[PDB]
Amino acid sequence: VRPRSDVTHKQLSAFGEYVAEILPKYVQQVQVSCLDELEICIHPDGVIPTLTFLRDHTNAQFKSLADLTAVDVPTRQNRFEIVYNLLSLRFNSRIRVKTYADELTPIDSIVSVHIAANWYEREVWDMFGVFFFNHPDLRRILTDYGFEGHPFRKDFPLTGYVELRYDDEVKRVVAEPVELAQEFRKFDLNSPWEAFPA
Amino acid sequence: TSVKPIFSRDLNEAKRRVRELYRAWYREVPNTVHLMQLDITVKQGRDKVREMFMKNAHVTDPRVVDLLVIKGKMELQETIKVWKQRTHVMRFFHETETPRPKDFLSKFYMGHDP
Amino acid sequence: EHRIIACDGGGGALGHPKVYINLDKETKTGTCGYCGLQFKQ
Amino acid sequence: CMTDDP
Amino acid sequence: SATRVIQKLRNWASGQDLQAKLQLRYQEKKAVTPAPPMKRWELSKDQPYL
Amino acid sequence: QLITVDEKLDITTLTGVPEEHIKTRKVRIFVPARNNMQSGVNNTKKWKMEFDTRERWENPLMGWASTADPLSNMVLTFSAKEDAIAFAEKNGWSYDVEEKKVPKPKSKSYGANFSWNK
Amino acid sequence: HAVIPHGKGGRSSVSGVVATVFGATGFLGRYVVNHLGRMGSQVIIPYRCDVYDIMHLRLMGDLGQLTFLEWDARDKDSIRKAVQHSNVVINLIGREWETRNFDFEDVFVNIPRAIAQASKEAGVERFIHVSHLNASMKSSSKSLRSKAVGEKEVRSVFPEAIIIRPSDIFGREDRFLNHFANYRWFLAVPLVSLGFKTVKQPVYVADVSKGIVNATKDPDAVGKTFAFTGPNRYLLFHLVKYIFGMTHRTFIPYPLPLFVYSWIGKLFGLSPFEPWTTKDKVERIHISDVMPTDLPGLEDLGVQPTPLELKSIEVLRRHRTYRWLSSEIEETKPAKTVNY
Amino acid sequence: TNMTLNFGPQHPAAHGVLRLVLELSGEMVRKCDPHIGLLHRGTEKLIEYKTYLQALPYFDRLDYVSMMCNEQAYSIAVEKLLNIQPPPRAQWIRVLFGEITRILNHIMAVTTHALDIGAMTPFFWMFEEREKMFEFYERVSGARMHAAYIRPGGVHQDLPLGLLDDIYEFSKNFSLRIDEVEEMLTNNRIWRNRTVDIGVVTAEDALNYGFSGVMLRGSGIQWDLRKTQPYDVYDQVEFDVPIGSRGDCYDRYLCRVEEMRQSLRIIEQCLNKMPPGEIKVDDAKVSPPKRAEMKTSMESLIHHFKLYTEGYQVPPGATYTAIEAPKGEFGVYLVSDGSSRPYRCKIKAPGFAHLAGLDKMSKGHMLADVVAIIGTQDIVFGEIDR
Amino acid sequence: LKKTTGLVGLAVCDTPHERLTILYTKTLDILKHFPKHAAYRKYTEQITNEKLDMVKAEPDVKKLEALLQGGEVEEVILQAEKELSLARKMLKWKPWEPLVEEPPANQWKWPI
Amino acid sequence: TYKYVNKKEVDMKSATDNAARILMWTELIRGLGMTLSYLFREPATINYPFEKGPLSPRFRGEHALRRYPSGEERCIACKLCEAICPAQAITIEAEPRADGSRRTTRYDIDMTKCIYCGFCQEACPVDAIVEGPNFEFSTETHEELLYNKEKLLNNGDKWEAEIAANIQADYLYR
Amino acid sequence: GSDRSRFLEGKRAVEDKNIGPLVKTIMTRCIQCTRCIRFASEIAGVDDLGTTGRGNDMQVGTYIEKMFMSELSGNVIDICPVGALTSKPYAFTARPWETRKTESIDVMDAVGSNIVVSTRTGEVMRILPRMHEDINEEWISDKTR
Ligand SMILES: NC(=O)C1=CN([C@@H]2O[C@H](COP(=O)(O)OP(=O)(O)OC[C@H]3O[C@@H](n4cnc5c(N)ncnc54)[C@H](OP(=O)(O)O)[C@@H]3O)[C@@H](O)[C@H]2O)C=CC1
Ligand code: SF4
Ligand code: SF4
Ligand SMILES: [Zn+2]
Repeated sequence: VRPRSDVTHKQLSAFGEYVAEILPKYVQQVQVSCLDELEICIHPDGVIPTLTFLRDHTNAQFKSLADLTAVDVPTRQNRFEIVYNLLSLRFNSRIRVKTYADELTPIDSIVSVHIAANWYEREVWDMFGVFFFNHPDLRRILTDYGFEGHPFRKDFPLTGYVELRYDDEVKRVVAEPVELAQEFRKFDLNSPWEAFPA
Repeated sequence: TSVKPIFSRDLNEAKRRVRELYRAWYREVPNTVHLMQLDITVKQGRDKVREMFMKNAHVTDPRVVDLLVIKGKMELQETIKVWKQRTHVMRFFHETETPRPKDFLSKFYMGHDP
Repeated sequence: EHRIIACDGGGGALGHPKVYINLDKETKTGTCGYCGLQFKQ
Repeated sequence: CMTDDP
Repeated sequence: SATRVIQKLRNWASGQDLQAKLQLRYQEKKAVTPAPPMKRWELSKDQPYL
Repeated sequence: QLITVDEKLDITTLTGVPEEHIKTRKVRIFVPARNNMQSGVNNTKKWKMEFDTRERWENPLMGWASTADPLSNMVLTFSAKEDAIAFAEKNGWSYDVEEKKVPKPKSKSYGANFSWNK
Repeated sequence: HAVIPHGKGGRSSVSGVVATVFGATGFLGRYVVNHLGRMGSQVIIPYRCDVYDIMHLRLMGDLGQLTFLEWDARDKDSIRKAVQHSNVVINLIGREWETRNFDFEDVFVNIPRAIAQASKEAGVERFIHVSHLNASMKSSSKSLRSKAVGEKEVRSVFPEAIIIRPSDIFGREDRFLNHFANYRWFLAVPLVSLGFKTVKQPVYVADVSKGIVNATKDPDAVGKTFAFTGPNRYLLFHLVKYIFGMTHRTFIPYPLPLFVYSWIGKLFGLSPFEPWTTKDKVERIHISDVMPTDLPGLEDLGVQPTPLELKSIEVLRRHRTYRWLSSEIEETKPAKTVNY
Repeated sequence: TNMTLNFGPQHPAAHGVLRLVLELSGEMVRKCDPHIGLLHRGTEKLIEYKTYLQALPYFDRLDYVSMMCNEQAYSIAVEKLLNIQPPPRAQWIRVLFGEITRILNHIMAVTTHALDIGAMTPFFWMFEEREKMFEFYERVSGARMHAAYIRPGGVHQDLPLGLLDDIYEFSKNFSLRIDEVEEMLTNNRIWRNRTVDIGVVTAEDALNYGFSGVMLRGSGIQWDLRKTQPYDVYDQVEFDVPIGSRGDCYDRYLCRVEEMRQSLRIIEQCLNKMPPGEIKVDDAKVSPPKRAEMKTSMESLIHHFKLYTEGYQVPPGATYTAIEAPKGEFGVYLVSDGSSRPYRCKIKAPGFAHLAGLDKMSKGHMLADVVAIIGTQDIVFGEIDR
Repeated sequence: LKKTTGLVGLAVCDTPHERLTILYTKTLDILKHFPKHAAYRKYTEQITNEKLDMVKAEPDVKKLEALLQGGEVEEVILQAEKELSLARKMLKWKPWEPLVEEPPANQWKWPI
Repeated sequence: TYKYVNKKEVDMKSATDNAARILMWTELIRGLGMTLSYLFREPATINYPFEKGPLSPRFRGEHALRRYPSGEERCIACKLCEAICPAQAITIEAEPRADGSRRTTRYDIDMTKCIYCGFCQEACPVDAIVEGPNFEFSTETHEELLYNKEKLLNNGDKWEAEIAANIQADYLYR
Repeated sequence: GSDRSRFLEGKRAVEDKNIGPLVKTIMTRCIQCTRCIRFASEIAGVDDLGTTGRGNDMQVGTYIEKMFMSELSGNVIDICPVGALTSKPYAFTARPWETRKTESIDVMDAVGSNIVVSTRTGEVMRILPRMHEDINEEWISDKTR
């Protein structure tokens, strides 16, 4: 059993209401989950406003952006779930603000609020395809220069569709449709028996 | 229906942007074939540009067209500044790969699953 | 001597899952599915 | 030096 | 295992005893903050400054 | 202000899939049945859509199975039939949904079989 | 004996052609192994060059597709084991300079016979033998005549053995195109008859290769003597200048009697290390391309020839200078075509 | 293009693979646009297709200079999701090898920094000490680096019978080895010049660009996630964070040499106070059963078979757990469905943020300055590219 | 008085009490436009009023640093004007208004 | 607890001291002394072929399949070594041997795919697949690196004596 | 269940017998759950399999060795949750996590029973039933598996 300190669960819950009241407009759900982490969920339009309040509020200074990520729940209408994890060196706490973005409904960029996001937002576009308005220079960071398709999307094949080899005839590296010599063995692992939720 | 717009409010405005990109690429094809010493013909390349710009001619929705050129503009910026090299440009031409026939009889003669 | 016998594979932890074989019928020498060792009642 | 025994 | 003279050349040139540490190994409502503000760290007593 | 589009979100043009695997790939939306081997039903809950199976030729050097189809091992899981159908339409893959078939209620009572009559 | 063809068509797929290819290390060869490997065919490449040189061929073949065997032409046993398990044998053995220990007969007629001879003993389904174009048993160049001698013999050792007969080949690393371009070192570029009356029809190497490969996988070709030729003929004059044109180096065609010139070839021939020109080469260079009246090669075997000007830029680029290295073929003027 | 010049992927100066498309007016850098992904390999997508225990080896490869410290971050994360915590001895171990690993990273960062600067003898001096440390890894895990020792429920196997004594002899001496490097670089009349006042980063700007590492600590911001948010038993030890002022390449360096010193203080303690006990949770549910038990008890075989073949089956949830990896804050955001294989695992790499800062650090700087600044960020392209 | 603040970039601000009193009084002023029962106005007004009450009350900066935390006094100055900037920004943003739109159904259901 | 790594009168004595440091390069000479010192230390290198860097029993090294003393190969094809391999390296297909027992017809470890995690060593119930001590198996051709059952069984027979000693030393720990 | 065992005592063993050429009864595995004796009487009318004896050596096997010959026979495999009696042809060719499962239709007989074809690396390894209330409700014939 982990050493939970209820002292935290309460204080972070209380801040979650604080933020919910301060910004009734964009906060949809706030919840301090077990594991004692607070996640304020905001409408995509509240990206700029909710972050700024956290970066510049005396009672909630959240100066650095730990991470910007986008889980992809294909079932969810709004496929991506942009998650921003922020740290507060003054109150030694962490909060996560998560929004929802569909493939062709872009989110605002927070490079203004935190310049850390300049790179992570490019990372989210390259892997998942979400677009960030007002971004200084959005362009693929991790994928190859000519890569077609957004890789971390759940609908993208792991091996992908193209692989590279050197061809003598043309004396230059050349893509070809992927041909694998031992396909990824897809072990089915889920057990047909559940675990009675505690 | 009822969808928030990305860059243009209507296909019309969007098409304006496509025109600009076409021009951009059209003006650029020659330079690339020279700064990358590619073994292709400017005319040939310019047709390729046309190919791509039409491969996606069917799109009717304004939002889809806007992101397509968003992608398109970054493509030429890497094409320019020679970030893409000869190998990443020539890939567009699918030069090494053997073309596959689409004739039924052809496929029957070769692949189990067409 | 016994009706049933074990088969650590020899060496316990270094052998195999311990299995008890029924050498109950001389008709058949039990064979631990792991060592292929036949046991003669 | 896996085993100090020759 | 090095002549003391050569060894000395080492200690002298170095300025400390390598013999002791050799290279050859041998055998209304209150405004609520997220958490109480962090107490500023104490100066290290054993060496505040290097 | 929002703009109006009656066009079925098709984003086949943005997904980045090779043309061959968007027009020749049929995916089936089905709720997985239960290996008769086990009696647990926790794997017959969520709908899954699976792309059509393709060539698996033997490899000459080692005899390992080899596949040329990228979308083979991909099985996406969707909570409801409506959402899975939506994924096929906007991605442009053909779909053939199979209705969930759940075990019919069966009446059982220990006393009933003790009936010598029947 | 066969291998059902499974796969999608690229590397890591199977086509069922196990093929010994004795002279693969060659310029043509390199290409033959390329397609055979691309298709997924089993390729056995006999080699007598050192392992370091054979490395370039390893990468185009997929894992286990390419097998390399040590082989000596004088030793009959080496050819024997190479064709043991092959069902297709392709012979590209050839040279331009009669070497100390191998005569034109050997490289063209003697060896290529023993090879097909064994291939039959083995039971290979088909043998493809390659001999130079316009090869009369009476042609001036010992080379061409000797090659002619071979195409006959091998028939008797191996009946119904395809005999593709390519023209001088155009390709990167070829001689036809590079040789002339390399005349730059020579201040003047001698051209017999001032490069006239020796109309020549080049053929891209790949076209030749693809053609050859297609032969291996087609029943229509048996006893066929195809002639891969090209998409356009040329008087040697335009060819020479054109080359110099793309190379962007001046041209001074200079008439010099073939009589005296055969002597220049003799001079280089004298050199120990791979003579650059050959008395025979000289003659061959002037031997006018013959017109086509034989079994069609390219197109007939399935590949449409590729014009010289199209890929010339790639072959002649290395010969340009610091700036000339950036010029492209379409701003350049393409030379006229003389069918004669 | 102001003579745009790719720093080039193959360059001894560029760690691993870095194309820095730089436009330089003569020898002055006007703008640095680092390119990344030359080492993207898919680590984040691959993990979704693997079970929790078979994704542990990926973390060692994410930033392999710091082989284990990275594991601890996934461990902690998977333990939180399961609400299981490791046994007391395992915790101390992880702090023991956690610190040894910090030294290993700093010996790399300080000595590799010098090799690019041009000082080559410090690298050979300390790579011998590194070597000796690797041997600890090997005699504990089996692998010199890429151990897989710290697993989600504790460590894998107790320390060999005798390691602690040797992690002492070494520690007892390593100091002098750090001291030597010093007599060679800390006050060199020349190290200072190429390092001092190069890449100064303000305090407000460092927090803004998410630097979170020595890079923050060097600017004088006091933040060590190990003291602010204790993980494992780094709470029971006593160490001094080496904060810096006049943050610049030289100051941060001094900080990295000082944490090498402070880690020896933490290692000493761990050797002095490591408890008798078990090294893995006793819940066969999460930790694999001992091999004597699985070969004599049915419940243990069933638990061994299911654990290795299927997996932990972590309860559904999501967590961001960050430790203080030698480079900086290493965090794993591990979203998890009830399944045995994860759903997402964004690895926060101290390094994605640091590289981004290269632009705002190397401004109006010479070609040699860029080489010095890539060194003062300890960029391991594995963590950045993931 | 001090020589310099720990943070590299920050510079010692002389007359710190005066600088804070200026910024604190300004914010209070801007907040005066926020809607009356607006949550941000009531909450921040409470925080800012306590801050300057302490700033006016304490004439020693070292004890002032202890009373409202803030580490060095210079930081507190940066935090106050950062808040002053956001107070101006939120008036434009109008966060006090009702929720933009409800999340789509099942958008926040994690078990999936 | 924090510490200031670099946080900081002019007297002739002081200045003259400082000026001498710049003028006659005093600290630079200090650095030369350190390197001269080591020049006199014994070098730590080992003759690689003649002397080998020490590896203790848990070293993973090269894969081998063990056999029971009697001579019956240990593997019983449960195939969970395949299940837990992180890289998909091990490929196993099995069928009942005529004896009726269960054995693997094909066991192929692709060593180029393998990342030598050592979990297979961990997972095997009969402990048939073990991480053998040898690390020197560099091969001229890629195909040689792919290993079938016969190479691994042969590898097992060659190194069985040391593998048995190594497992003997470390089994109590596991 | 439980993380560990406390049965420090010895185990029992029963004697493997022959129930036929399709079902391999390694019945030392049996948890005496009597689903076989039911199916073999209720779903199929064989009424042969039965319990024999009392105590901890109740073994659920035919008293005399008479093979369980009937159609519907192979279902016992699928219905015994323990692996005591399993299929003899598919003895040790595979292991279930690997098997890719494609849902298809029985063509051997005209009832068109629903079935799942379990394929590994491209050759079918087993065909087991998948439930169709109306056509085959969890059972398939001895021929079509
Ligand atoms: N443009 C052209 O080159 C034309 C060629 N041809 C014919 O096509 C064939 C292929 O041409 P190309 O590849 O250019 O010829 P090359 O000069 O490249 O030689 C072909 C191969 O034959 C091998 N070889 C040469 N002599 C011997 C020998 N004595 N014993 C064993 N092997 C030998 C060489 O291997 P190694 O060097 O390792 O000994 C080489 O790899 C030739 O035989 C030629 O007659 C026909 C028309 C035009
Ligand atoms: S685990 Fe050990 S025994 Fe079971 S298969 Fe893999 S190797 Fe053979
Ligand atoms: S069903 Fe399987 S387990 Fe239950 S009794 Fe019959 S055999 Fe034993
Ligand atoms: Zn046994």
